[PDB]
Amino acid sequence: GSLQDNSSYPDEPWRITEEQREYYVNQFRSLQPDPSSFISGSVAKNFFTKSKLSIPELSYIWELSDADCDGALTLPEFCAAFHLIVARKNGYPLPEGLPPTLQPEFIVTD
Ligand SMILES: [Ca+2]
Repeated sequence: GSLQDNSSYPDEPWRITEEQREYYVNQFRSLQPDPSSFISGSVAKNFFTKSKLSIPELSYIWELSDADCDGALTLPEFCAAFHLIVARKNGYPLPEGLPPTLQPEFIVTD
């Protein structure tokens, strides 16, 4: 009788309407003086550490953020970067992140 589920609202395309993009730019802006422009790579990876709680696990968070070894990410690029950081403080399981995806650490399945 407890734990119900009369609500339907999946998530993927990050669909929205100035409801999340506003808070997404207010952060990337705290460091980026320009309205949009692009933030550096070592600069964003410096504060990005604020969710995984201890254990520096930003190695996979950034590996997915950057996509051209440019060590930089325009504002549009940061829009997805933070989307991955919230997944930790949100409690969302890890769907993907690396090319592989089966048992790179559990060979013996028995
Ligand atoms: Ca990039």
